[PDB]
Amino acid sequence: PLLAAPLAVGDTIGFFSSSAPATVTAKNRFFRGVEFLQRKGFKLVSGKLTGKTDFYRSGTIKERAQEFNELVYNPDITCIMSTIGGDNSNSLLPFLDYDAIIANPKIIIGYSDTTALLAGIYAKTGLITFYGPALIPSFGEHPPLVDITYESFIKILTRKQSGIYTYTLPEKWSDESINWNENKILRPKKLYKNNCAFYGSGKVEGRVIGGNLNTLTGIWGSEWMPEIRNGDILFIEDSRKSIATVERLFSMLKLNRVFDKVSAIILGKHELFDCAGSKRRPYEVLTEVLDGKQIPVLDGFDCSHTHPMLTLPLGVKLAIDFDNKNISITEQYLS
Amino acid sequence: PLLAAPLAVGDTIGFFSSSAPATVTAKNRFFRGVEFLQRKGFKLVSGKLTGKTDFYRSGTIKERAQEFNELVYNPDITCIMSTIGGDNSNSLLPFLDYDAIIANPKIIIGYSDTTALLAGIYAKTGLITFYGPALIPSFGEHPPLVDITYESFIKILTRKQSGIYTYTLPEKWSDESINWNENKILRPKKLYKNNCAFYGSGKVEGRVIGGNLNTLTGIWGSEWMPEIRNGDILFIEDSRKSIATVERLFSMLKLNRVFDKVSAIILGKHELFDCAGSKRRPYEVLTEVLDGKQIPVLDGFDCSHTHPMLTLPLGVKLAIDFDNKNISITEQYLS
Ligand SMILES: Nc1ncnc2c1ncn2[C@@H]1O[C@H](COS(=O)(=O)NC(=O)[C@@H](N)CCC(=O)O)[C@@H](O)[C@H]1O
Ligand SMILES: Nc1ncnc2c1ncn2[C@@H]1O[C@H](COS(=O)(=O)NC(=O)[C@@H](N)CCC(=O)O)[C@@H](O)[C@H]1O
Repeated sequence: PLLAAPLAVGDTIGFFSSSAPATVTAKNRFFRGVEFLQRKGFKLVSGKLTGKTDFYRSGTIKERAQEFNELVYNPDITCIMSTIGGDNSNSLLPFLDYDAIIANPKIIIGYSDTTALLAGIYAKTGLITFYGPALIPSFGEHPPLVDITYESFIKILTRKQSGIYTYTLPEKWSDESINWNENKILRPKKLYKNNCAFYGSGKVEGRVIGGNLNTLTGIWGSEWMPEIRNGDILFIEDSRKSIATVERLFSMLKLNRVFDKVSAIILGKHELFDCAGSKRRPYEVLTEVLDGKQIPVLDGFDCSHTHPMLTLPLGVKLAIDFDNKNISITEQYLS
Repeated sequence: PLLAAPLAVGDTIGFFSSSAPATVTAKNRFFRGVEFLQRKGFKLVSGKLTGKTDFYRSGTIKERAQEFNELVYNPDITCIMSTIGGDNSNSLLPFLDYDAIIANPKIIIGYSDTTALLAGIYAKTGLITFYGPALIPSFGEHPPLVDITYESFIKILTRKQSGIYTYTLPEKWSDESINWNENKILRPKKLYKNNCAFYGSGKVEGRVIGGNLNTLTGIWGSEWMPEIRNGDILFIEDSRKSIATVERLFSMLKLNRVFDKVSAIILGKHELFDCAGSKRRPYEVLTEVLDGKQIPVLDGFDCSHTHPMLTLPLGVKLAIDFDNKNISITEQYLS
C-alpha cells in the first residue's frame, strides 16, 4: 500500500470542512480544539472554508473539493484532519486531485461522514488513511476524555514502525450528548466501565476495511467503494441510530455477500443507540441477520463517535485475539 | 416481462406488514383503510402479522418473509398490498419465495420502504410491480384526497391493455402532517395547487426504474438491486429528509454513473422537505450534483408520500412529453 510520512511533534496539521460548517456552528468547541493541539506544539493551517456557511454545509461541492485539494498541495502539511463530519463528503469524490494525493502522500484522518473520503481515497490511490480524531468533536472534548483520545492519536501516528502494535483499552468511556459548545461543562459526563466484548475464539488476522456504515451507503456500488475481499476484517460503526436503521444497514451488508467474505467484524461503540424499548443491542440484531453464519465479533471497539476515541489505520492487517481479548496492528501503516 | 392478471372489483386483496407494525400503532387509520376498500367491494385477507408488535417491527425477519410468502401461496389473492413501510423490508429479501412469485404472478403494490421488495422481486423474477397505495397511509387517508388516490389505483389496475395510458394530474395536493390516526377531524388538510414542472424539451421514452431513493441504499450493490441500463427513466422519491440527506443520495447516484445512463429523471413530490433555511428545492440540489449534465426532469410527480398518490408500474416503458407536459405508460404492464 501507499504510505504517508509519520507524524512528529511540531508538525503542521491542515484542517478542512467537507460537510457541516462547524467552525461556525460549534465555534467555541472549535477554538478549544485548536488551542488543545497548539499547546501540544502543532502548527495549524486553516482550510479556506473555515468560518464560512452555506446553510447545512461549508460551501458548494466544488468549493469543498478545492479546500481539501489545497491542503494536499501544501508541502508543509504532514496531516490533513477533518474539522467535523455531516452528510455530504461523498459529493467531493469526483473532484479530488488523486494524482496529487499519490505524489504527495499525507496522513488523512477523520471519521463519521468523512468515511466517504477515507474509503474513496484508499479505493483510488491505495493510501492508508486513518479512522480517528476530527478537530472539533474529538479535540474540542473537555477533559478527562480528550487526553485519552490524544494519547492514542500521538502513539499511533508517531511510534516507530517496528513489531506489532497492541491497543490499550480505555478504562472509561461516554456517549452523552452534553458539554458540546460552551466554555464550561454543564456537569461531568457519565463514565461507563468498558464493556467491550470478544465473541469468538482464537486469532483472526486480516486487512481491515470499513468505517461509518451509514456513510458507506453514499459510495456503495461505485469505484470509490473499496472492494471487500475474502479474509477481510470488517470495521463498522454508527451513531445515534434507531434499531430499525441498524437492522437495515446490517441486512444491506448481508445482501451484498459481505458476511460470506469477512473473517471477523469489529463493531465500534454505538453512540446513543435507540433500541426502541426492545433493550436489544446491535450485536443481537447482527446475530439475527447473520442467520447462523458464524463470524467472530469484537463488539464495542473504542473507535467511533464515543469518547475517548482511538486512531485506526484502514486498509492494513489487524490481528484480533479473541482468547486474550486484544487487538493489534500487524502491518506497517506509515513510512 | 412477467405480468400479473389485472385487478377486478370484487377481487381479494391480501395485506402484509414487512416493517413497521402500524396495524397496531395506527389502528384507527388501518380500520379506515380496511373499511374504505371493503366498501368498494373488495375482500380483504389479513397477513398473519396483523395486530402483532415486535417493538419497531411487526416480527422477526423470517416471520415477515413467511407472512408475505403465505399471501403469494393463496390462490384467491390477486393483489398483495403493503400495510405501511418503515425501514426493514430489505431484511426479507433472502427469504422471499421468488419461484412461487414466478409460478403465480400477482399485483404487488406499496411504496416507501416497500421499495426494497418491489425492486428485489423485479430483479429476481422480472415481475412488473407497482409503486402505489399502501393500505394504512394511502387508503386510511380522509376524503377528498383518498378518492383521487383510489381513482388512479382502480384505473391503472383494471383498464384494458390497449393503447398508451396518459396520467391525469391531480388538481390539488397536500403533505400536511395532520389527521393521521385521530378518530375524527377538526379541519381538512391545507391544499396546494399542483406545482409539477417539466424541465426539458421533446419526448423521452424508456423503462422506468427506482422508487424510494433512501430505501434503495439498503439493497444497493446486491443481486436484488435491478441493474439500471442505458435509456432508463429514473423514478425517485423521498420523504421528510433534510437537504443534506438529499445531496448525499443524489451524489451516491452520480458516483454510481447513474446519470450517464438515464434518459430522464422523475422526482416524486418530497413530503415536508427540510431545506435547512436555504429555500432550495431538491431540483436545485440535483442540478448542482449533475454538474452540467442535460437530463430532462419531471419535478413533482404525484407518486410519493404526498396526497393524493398515483399508481405507477415499475419496469415498463413510460413516455414523458416535456413539450406537452404529460406522462404516459406505453408498455403492457398487466396480462
Ligand atoms: N449540538 C450537539 N450537541 C451534542 N453533540 C453534538 C452536537 N452536534 C454534533 N455533535 C456530536 O458531534 C459528533 C460528530 O458529528 S458528525 O461528524 O457531524 N457526525 C456525522 O458525520 C455522522 N452523524 C454522520 C453519519 C450518520 O450518523 O448518518 C457526533 O457524535 C455528535 O454527537
Ligand atoms: N405519527 C404520524 N403522524 C403523521 N404522519 C405519519 C405518522 N406516522 C407515519 N406517518 C406518515 O405515514 C407515511 C408512510 O410511512 S412509511 O411508509 O412508514 N414511510 C417509510 O417507510 C419511509 N419514510 C421510509 C424511507 C425513508 O424515508 O427513509 C409517511 O408519509 C408519514 O408522514
